[PDB]
Amino acid sequence: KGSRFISTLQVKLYGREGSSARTIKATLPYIKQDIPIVIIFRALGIIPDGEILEHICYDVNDWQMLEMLKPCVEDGFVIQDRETALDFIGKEKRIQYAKDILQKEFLPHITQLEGFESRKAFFLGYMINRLLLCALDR
Amino acid sequence: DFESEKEHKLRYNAEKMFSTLFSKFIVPETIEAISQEFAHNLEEELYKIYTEKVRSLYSNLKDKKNLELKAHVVEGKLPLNKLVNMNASELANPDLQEFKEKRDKIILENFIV
Amino acid sequence: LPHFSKDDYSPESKGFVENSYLRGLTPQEFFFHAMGGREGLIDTAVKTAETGYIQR
Amino acid sequence: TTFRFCRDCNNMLYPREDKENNRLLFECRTCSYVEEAGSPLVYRHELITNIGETAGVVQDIGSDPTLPRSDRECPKCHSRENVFFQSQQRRKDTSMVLFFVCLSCSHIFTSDQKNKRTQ
Amino acid sequence: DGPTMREITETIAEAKKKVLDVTKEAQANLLTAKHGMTLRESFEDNVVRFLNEARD
Amino acid sequence: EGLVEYIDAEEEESILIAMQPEDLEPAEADVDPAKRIRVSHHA
Amino acid sequence: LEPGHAADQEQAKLIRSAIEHTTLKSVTIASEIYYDPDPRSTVIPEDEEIIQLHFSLQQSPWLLRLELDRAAMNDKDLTMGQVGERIKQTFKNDLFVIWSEDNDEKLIIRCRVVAEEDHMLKKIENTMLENITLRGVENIERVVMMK
Amino acid sequence: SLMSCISVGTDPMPIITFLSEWGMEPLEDYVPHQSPDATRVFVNGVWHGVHRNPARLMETLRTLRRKGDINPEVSMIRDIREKELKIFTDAGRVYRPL
Ligand SMILES: [Zn+2]
Ligand SMILES: [Zn+2]
Repeated sequence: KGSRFISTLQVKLYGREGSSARTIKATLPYIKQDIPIVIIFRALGIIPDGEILEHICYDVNDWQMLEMLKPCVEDGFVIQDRETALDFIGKEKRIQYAKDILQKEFLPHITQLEGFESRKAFFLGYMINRLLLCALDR
Repeated sequence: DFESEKEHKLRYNAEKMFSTLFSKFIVPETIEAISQEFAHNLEEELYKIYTEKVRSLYSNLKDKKNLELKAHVVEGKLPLNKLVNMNASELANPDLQEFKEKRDKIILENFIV
Repeated sequence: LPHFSKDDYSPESKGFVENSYLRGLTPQEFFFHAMGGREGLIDTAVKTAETGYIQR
Repeated sequence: TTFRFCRDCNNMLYPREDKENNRLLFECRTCSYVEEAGSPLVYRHELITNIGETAGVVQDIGSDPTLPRSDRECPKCHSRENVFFQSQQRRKDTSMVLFFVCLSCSHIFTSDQKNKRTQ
Repeated sequence: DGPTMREITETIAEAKKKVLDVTKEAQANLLTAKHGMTLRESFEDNVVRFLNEARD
Repeated sequence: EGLVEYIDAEEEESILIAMQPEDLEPAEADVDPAKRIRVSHHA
Repeated sequence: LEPGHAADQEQAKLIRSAIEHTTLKSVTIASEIYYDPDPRSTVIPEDEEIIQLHFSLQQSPWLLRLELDRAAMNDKDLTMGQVGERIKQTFKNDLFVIWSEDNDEKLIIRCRVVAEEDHMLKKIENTMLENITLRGVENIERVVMMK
Repeated sequence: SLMSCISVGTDPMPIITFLSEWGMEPLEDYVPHQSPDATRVFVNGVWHGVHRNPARLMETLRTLRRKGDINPEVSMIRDIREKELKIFTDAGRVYRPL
């Protein structure tokens, strides 16, 4: 009961079947680039790879799932802490741009306010779960 | 210059393969109902496609020991140079001579439509 | 359909009618007749128009 | 495949070869930590997928009334009261093969007389 | 005529038996999949054949 | 009371329905010809 | 069919697999990468003797082992020697091949090459399956027979 | 259809309140590897958190709907072959009685 904030979110799986590069990216509303899911998780507090990797795989024993997230880590390997993850957007300037967009333009359903970095980035992990799963054919 | 230095090196390496093989084909037709001379007179019986026909003569004949119910039923069936350049498909194991014909009986059936 | 069992490739399941119009079709035998007939109304509108451009 | 992370910073393990001892070592670039090659296997492909046959197998598989109950006798508990579903591998190529998950013990078995799946 | 109408539900029933044949054959992976045909397709293509052979 | 439920189409995915509260309801233990050829109570 | 042999059943039986596009993707179950630093000795036990055969009768530390399906191979009618020489003449002198033969039940084709190779060997398997044509003319798929 | 009628949606909080009171593991403090089998719970497609025993809580929700409590238009479904609960209170669902 508030306008209907039509901020539709895309989560893409780049690279064909022959083009090995299973780099998982995502279209950010306002940041006009398909940011790799690694920069996203790192811009919400989930900085280490293996923590990022646990949000997607609701298991640990699925190598078939983890070999696809494997190049996606390498994709953002250069960026690491939230300070760097928030900069690759659009310092002092994009520091604010990103921060607010994460609350506002990104996954407004669940929370629009602030403090649900966890609830929203856990949802992203579920979004990639069923995404890699369709490429896995199960 | 090093042509027949690779050629005789193969015709004698195949005699060495058939030396340990005509010792395994002998011991199988002995523990259950010289051989190096029966080898160099048969490794010269074929002597590129030469390292291929030999590569094929290697695993197909040294077919043992369940594969030597088809390679033993050939050591006690096949003739001299009149079984030599054969390169048979079913030449493998007693079971492998038939499963190769089992996935062939539907290979013509599915094909014809 | 939700009236069916999960994994039913059965004759009546994947859309077969054993009844004639006389006998009267079953509720299921009737719904499966709706979807198959549905296609025969769409393609009419579509091709009758594309064909129109094809005459032109 | 089997891959681990850094026991200090939790980061992807990157292979680095000790050519002096000719041993593989999976190390974290994000630091200097190294571990040795437990499994000298780096990657497994699997073009022909055989892990997707028993997906969504819960003991509570009998609590989906939608799935129809069996009559086949189980090999370890002999139950003619089980439940079944066609290969949860959404590959179009896959043959319509049955897997009978028991409710008395949940001992899954194939309807197969061609491809035996004991795992 | 009376028995012809009975005979009709014999023709659909015999092909309904020709349906379970393929249904049981497909379950134990004994189905000889044709050239340029999926195993899932192989059963469906044939199961349709006997249903329509008898429909006619 | 619990004599009827309102089912949304995504909720239908775990429900199993019988066509009639009698036609597809009890168990088998003459046969009309012109009458329709329906399935059964099986479930 | 060629003018003369009109009703010859077997003539179409040869042209068929000689025109139908076969890939390495068709005949392969799984392509794995191991770390075998020694050219001669193979730490793989499922290959331990396979080598000792096609060896006796400088080289890469990174092994590229791949399992084959016996039916899918003996479908377009194949030999491990056919597959072997096919790949041999694909990469040529920069990559060397060893394999287990049709007699050997472990349907394997082991491969190596001549600073950095974990990514470079992982690069090869991509071109290997998709681009290595094995039998028949490309694009021309489902070859079906008609009388 | 004659028998069918469309929803105008209801309130999600009496179910938010309920789920938590019956065992809703916080999404904020859920261990994905520790709790693997944990059946994922969504309210109108919004993920709030998980639960350890599904068939148990699933039996409880169903009652309120047939009691009158959980609004009778609300549609809750448990997926077994995926372990999920996309509880709907959504506006504009089409419902048919059985
Ligand atoms: Zn580290
Ligand atoms: Zn049992």
